[PDB]
Amino acid sequence: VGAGSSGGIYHLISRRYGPQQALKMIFATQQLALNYVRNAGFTVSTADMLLTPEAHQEVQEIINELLLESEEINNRLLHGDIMPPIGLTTHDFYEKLQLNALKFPDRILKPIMNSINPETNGLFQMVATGAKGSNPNMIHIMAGIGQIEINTQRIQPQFSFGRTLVYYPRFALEAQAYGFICNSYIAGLTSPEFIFGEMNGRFDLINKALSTSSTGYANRKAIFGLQS
Amino acid sequence: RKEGRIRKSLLGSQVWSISRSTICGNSDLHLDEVGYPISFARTLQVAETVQHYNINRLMPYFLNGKRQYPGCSRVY
Amino acid sequence: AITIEINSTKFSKLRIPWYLIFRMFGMTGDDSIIEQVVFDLESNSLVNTFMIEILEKSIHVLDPIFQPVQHELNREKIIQFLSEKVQYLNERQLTILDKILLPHMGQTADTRVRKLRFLGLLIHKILLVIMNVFPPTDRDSYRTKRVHGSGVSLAKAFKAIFNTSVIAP
Amino acid sequence: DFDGDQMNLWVPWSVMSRVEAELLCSVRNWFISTKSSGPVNGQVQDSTVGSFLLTRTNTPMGKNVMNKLHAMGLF
Amino acid sequence: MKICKACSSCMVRTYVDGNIIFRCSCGESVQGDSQNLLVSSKVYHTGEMEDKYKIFIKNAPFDPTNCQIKKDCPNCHLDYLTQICIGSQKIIILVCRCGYMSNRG
Amino acid sequence: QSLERKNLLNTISALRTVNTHQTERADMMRRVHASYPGYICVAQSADTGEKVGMSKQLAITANVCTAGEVLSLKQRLLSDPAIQQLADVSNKDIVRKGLARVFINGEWIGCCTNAFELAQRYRMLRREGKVVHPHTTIYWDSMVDEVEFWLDVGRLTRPLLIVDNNIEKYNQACYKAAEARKKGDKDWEKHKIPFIQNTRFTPQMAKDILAGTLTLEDLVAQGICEFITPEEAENCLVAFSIIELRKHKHDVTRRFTHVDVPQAILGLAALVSPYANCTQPARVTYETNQGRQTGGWYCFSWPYRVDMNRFFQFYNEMPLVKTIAHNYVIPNGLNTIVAYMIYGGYNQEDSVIVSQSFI
Amino acid sequence: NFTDVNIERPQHRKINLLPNKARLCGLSYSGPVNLPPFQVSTFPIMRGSNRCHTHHLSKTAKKEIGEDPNEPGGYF
Amino acid sequence: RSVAGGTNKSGIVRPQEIFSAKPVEAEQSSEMLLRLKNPEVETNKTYAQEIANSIELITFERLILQWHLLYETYSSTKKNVMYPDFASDVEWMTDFLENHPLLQPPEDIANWCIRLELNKTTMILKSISLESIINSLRAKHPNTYIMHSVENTASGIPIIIRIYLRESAFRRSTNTRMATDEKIAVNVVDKLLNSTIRGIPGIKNANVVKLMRHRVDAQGKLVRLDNIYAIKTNGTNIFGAMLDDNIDPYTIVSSSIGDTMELYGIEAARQKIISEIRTVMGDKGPNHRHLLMYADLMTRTGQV
Amino acid sequence: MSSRSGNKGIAALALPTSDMPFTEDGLQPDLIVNPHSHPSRMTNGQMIETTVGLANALQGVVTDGTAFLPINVQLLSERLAQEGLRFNGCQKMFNGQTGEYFDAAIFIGPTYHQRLQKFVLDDR
Amino acid sequence: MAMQKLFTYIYEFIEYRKMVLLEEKVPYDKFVQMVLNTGFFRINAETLNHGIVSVFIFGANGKYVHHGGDMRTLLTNTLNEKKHYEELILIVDKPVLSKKNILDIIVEQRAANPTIVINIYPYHLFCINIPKVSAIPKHKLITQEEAQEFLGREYLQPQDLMQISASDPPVVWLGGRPGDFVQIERPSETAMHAVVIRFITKSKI
Ligand SMILES: [Mg+2]
Ligand SMILES: [Zn+2]
Ligand SMILES: [Zn+2]
Repeated sequence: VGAGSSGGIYHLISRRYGPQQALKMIFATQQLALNYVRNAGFTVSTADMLLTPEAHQEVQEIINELLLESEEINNRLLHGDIMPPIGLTTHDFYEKLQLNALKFPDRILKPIMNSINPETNGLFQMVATGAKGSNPNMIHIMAGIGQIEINTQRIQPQFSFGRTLVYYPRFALEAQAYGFICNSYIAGLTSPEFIFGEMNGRFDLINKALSTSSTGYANRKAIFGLQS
Repeated sequence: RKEGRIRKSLLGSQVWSISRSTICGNSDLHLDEVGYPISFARTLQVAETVQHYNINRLMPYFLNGKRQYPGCSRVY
Repeated sequence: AITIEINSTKFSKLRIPWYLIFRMFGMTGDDSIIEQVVFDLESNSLVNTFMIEILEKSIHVLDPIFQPVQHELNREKIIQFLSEKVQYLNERQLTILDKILLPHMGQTADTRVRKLRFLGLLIHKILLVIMNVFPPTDRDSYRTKRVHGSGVSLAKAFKAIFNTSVIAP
Repeated sequence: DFDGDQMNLWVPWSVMSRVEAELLCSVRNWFISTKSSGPVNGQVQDSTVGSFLLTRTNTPMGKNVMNKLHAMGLF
Repeated sequence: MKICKACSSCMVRTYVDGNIIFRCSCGESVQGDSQNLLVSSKVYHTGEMEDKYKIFIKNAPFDPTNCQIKKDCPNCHLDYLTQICIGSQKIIILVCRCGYMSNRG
Repeated sequence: QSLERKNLLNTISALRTVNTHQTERADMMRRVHASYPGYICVAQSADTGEKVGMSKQLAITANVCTAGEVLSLKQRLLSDPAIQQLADVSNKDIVRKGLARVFINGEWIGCCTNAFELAQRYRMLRREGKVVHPHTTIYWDSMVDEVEFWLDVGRLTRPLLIVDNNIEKYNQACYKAAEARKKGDKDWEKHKIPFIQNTRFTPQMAKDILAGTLTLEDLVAQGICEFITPEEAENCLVAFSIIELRKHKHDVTRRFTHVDVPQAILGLAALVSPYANCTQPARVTYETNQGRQTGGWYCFSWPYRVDMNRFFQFYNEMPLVKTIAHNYVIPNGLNTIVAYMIYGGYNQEDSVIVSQSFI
Repeated sequence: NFTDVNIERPQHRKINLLPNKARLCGLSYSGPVNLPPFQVSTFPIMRGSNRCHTHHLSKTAKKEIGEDPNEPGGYF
Repeated sequence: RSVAGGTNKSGIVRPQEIFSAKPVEAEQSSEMLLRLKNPEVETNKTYAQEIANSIELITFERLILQWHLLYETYSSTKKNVMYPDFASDVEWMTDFLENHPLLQPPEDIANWCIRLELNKTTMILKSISLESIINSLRAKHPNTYIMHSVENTASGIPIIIRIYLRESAFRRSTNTRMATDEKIAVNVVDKLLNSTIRGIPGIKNANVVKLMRHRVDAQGKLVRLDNIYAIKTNGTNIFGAMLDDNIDPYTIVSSSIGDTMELYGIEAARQKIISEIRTVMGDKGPNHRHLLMYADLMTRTGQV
Repeated sequence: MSSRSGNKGIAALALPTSDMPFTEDGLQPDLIVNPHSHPSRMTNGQMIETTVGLANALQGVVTDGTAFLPINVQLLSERLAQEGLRFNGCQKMFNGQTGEYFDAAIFIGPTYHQRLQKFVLDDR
Repeated sequence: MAMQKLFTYIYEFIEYRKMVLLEEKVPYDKFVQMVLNTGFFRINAETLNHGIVSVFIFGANGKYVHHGGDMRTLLTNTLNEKKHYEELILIVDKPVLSKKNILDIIVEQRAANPTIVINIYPYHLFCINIPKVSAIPKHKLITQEEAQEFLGREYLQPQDLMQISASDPPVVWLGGRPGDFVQIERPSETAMHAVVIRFITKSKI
């Protein structure tokens, strides 16, 4: 029933009975759905985004695994074990090595699903039915943000020579110094974690503004070459 | 340029008989229906030429004038 | 070539080669002019040698605009040609120069040596950047930015408005 | 969306423009996207999650059943 | 470099024809020895970093913003050492205030 | 620009806004630069149009410096026996003897035998606060060996609490333990002392600040906090909160120079949002935009004034969950009771159903 | 050369021009500058500064002249 | 998308390359997909890898540690006044002379020498012998004379080669005689440094990729093969890969419209435009007929 | 209208008092906000603010919810339970138009809301 | 390299053109030696209309591609032979195509003999079996009668059609002259193959 669903019921109604019938069927099925929730009720709560104390420990243990994997890569850098393959420098090999080690596993959903009652959780149901939101949104709220990536790379040390922020030392090797956010939104980000999220968040806002203007100039040139 | 005679005056146009407002949701409207507030409905007009087949339908509009809705405010 | 442009009402659109500005200020010897940028002529290490070769090629490059004085050691000739491009006239064009060239170091004839040392340091820093020793200055970092409001902004506008409305008539 | 968007509306007053508006530019003609050939419209948000709640087999209250009064009330 | 002793300028090369002959704006000429035959050169990505960061590496034990690691100094026996990672090769250099430098690079 | 009186928040943000006047340059100048935290609000910017990142707001503690007494510090530097004037040292002496170039407002005056020593000595003289003004910038460039003193107008400053170590006693005890180990004692480890780092800010000072009896000037004059510029911020290792400082209380590998207060990285408009760190930061930027266009008691002299397009809202409420921003801007808005629910599909796509009686 | 300067608080024809009077009447909250000493110039003053009539006034004193007692000023 | 060098697909760079019909050189993300000749060796990943290695362009300066344009000549009958640092080369320069009696230094030689030191680590990494380098340089530079050391020795003794310029190269500059012998000598260094030792010109990289393809079996079933290995190169040279015997010349796919047009014609360039736009459109792209409108409009004149 | 989390919204329905949903205690909303407005934009500060303000109203206090202050949503929910409400801020609620209770408990509580000064009479 | 591929595929081009060789094929070594010595290798073939088509293969470093006088001499000598001479094909390196003097002599002798078709092509035109390239849809020349009836049914002039160069690789292999019509069977992802007719226009270079 979703909008833009090719092969959905409304696309089929249009194919057999006409697009006007599909429009009338969208409205009619919409009224049925809305009149049902008029009795069923649907809500979202702060407790819908809250992990149980057992699942919060499970998520903490997962992140500690990612930090240890990042820490071992550092120990391979302290001892010079980092041997870049052909085509990449040691910095490039180390940076892509850290990005892979700090990626969340698929099993991060296990603590989230343990805390969630799927048949009653409004946040899960909105995500799971395609109404709004996605799985990364749910993980970020409940479990953890993970690694901030801008242009498929970590936070570059732009504050100073070898420094990402004033809160981190020069040539810091901790994953947190380069955009890894161990916290979730519900847990609340710290000051340096929040700054990295702002850089990533502002980056999306800039991309939205620049893409629309860049596409608009291309759109007009496309129109005039093709309008005839 | 964008403000020049070609792009602003020729390829675009400022027009009459048009309204603008904030949009909002109405689940009781069909997908091909738009909710038009009555104040705008009296501002914007539909030109109906009077003939034998529509004279009786057009009379209630003509009698209402500006005082009553559905009314009318002009005659050519 | 290394061409130094001073932005002013008189001096504009002219890109004086650096050694010419050094010689107009004194110490006509090219070895000392090189030392002002490299800080040491009897030194090893590849950055110093790369700087020295860079400055050599800069000196030897034929400037299409300053052809006659590229090799001149007569300081007065350099000052004169500069004046026409822009002894009492010899001093005045040199006297206006130091006021418009690094005024923060000073605006008097006793600051020419330190002005030349500072200019050599600036050329050295630009050469260090071209050697990938240092990155370009960050255009968005706030270490190199200042915020000006009310007091500064109006005074400069008052300064420009004061001469044209009071002094000019 | 309804976060402050504004849209223009003009009512065709001429007979030719009204015939054209009804037969050609009606939104029933844009139900299928010209760009992608797929449908543009469908349920969004409450109707997407409300269709799932309506048609799911079980509720926390047991079977997803309603009596005749509430079945009538849906229509 | 060759500096004209008459006017302290730099003499151009003018390789003519089996020998180098340095030429000045004075008309002065000093010819040239066997070491003047190096017209141009290039060494590829060799011999840098330690000299390029000489001042920075010397200052590292005193910069409070540099990362430090728990490791005894073999020279003065401090349990903490300043860790430096410079260059695209990510060279780790551990330095101490006493002067220990751990020259690996 | 025209002073828009949407509310008190709009006024004090319009006076706190910094203005900069399809390429990589356009992208880069609009980003959240890593030098912003504490000086420019990491959240506040326009959320729509080409003005994204073109408007910058000062962070809550960020101030703008006035021109200091350049000449007094310049004569103090010249008279300093540790600085050798330009007329005394040549370039060859500079490179050979390891001298560092000393600048004041970008003007190179003198050279010193130890850049770090000079910077530390003058930072101490600034901490005590008579001979060196607390708003002077002392930046030591360890990468090129220069010491820069800055006193020009237009510097962004923020106060930062100073962190103090026992690193000297820690080092002396380390030497004692090493010498005991070399002498042959089995218990040389007992000579080592734990490293301790802390801020001098105590809860009593917090109470006194709340009581009004302690001001920021007293904290500066007592050497508890000092003003830091982005130039000097590049010389600082800042603990982002007292929790981070307390966690590394005995970590000699992470020695902070200052400890931050996390709220200092936001402006007033961003600090209006409660639990902003629990929200997506882009939504906090949206709040910075929307907080400044809300009706209320826009001007307490509204009836005497003749205004255009100014809306005065009769009723305002303090938020039930207030933030630090509301101690400085009058709360505008109401603590509406809101039900997060589907009700007939009339609140879809960012619509709201309102109580007609509430209106 | 000029050496005699004094910017004075804004004046109205002389009576003290208050910021509210300037706003309602449409004047410019400007003060004269002296340059024998003479003066042909006026220079806009920032409300709340030492050159503004509201510099020393308290909350009630600000209220009596029609200014907002709570706003900081800093405008022209 | 990546922003790494070699393929600048960031932002709208690639759509502008398509829509503004930029030439091959103006492209910043050009690519080729090369199929190995015959299908039995196609599944061999190791075989595909060594074809990729032989395809990558190897420039002479890649194999060089350092080079020095010296001012010295060689006659073997005189002292020659050699550079003091490189006067030790005469130990093996005579050894080369007695080992290559057919390559005596000619009379038209110049006193412009280019002494280069080879990178033995790079030579063995790409499996390039000294004689392969020597033969390539002589074939492409008929107006030079080349001497070298012996490549069989172990580490610590470097591979040294000196190219001696001939007077024939200098006489070609009379039309541009404003450039002295120095400018010509430096000019030949750039040409010599950029000589192709191995590979296809323009192929900066060549990586083995696993292809999904369909084929019809003996039973007539259409099966999808997931074990097919091919070469994905950075940079486009359809003509260069057409001359390679290890590459199927009839299944070369380039991302460039300009190279497809010059090599294959307007109809293949028209199909390239459709495929190149469709790549930009993503998985939520428009109907195919809207891409036909773009390509047919852009190719209606017989040219892009 | 907007909340302090930046979630803008256009008011399009004015229901009378008898038409608004109400809890078993008669608490009824001033605004009905779609739950679908939360998940994408991740305005969890608004949820936490409602949770805290529910207990603030019943305790008769105003609490500091400044950013980067320590937050424990589990303890806030436990505080809700201690004030006599549910662990979540959800209550049994009745449809105002029909009197039928929703099968789900509805999250309802005080959230500070602001009127953005974009007026429909000015815009239209 | 280019020479062996050109040697193997020029005869495939001649056969695809439905032409019969007047001479006999030489081994590859003899061909490359003749290219290195004489500067060109000349292959003569006969069409169905008993016309003669001469193919000249010029080496990269030959004298002809460098000096226009030798090009003039060669072209004037071959064009004066007692042959029907339907066409002349000159295969050279691509950089030669950007050499103005060679182009000038080509166009000059083209004007000198209006009847004879003289064409100059790069190596890559004949370094592959162009019709067998997968990316190239099947081209075929259609008679003036088929084109005339197609245009009459469509109410089109030849100039309304989509255009194709006479130097297009498939058109070169077909032997399409300007003013002729080539029908292309193009694969389609919307119709599962399609047919267009393109008007052959003047050759580039
Ligand atoms: Mg919107
Ligand atoms: Zn001289
Ligand atoms: Zn030590």
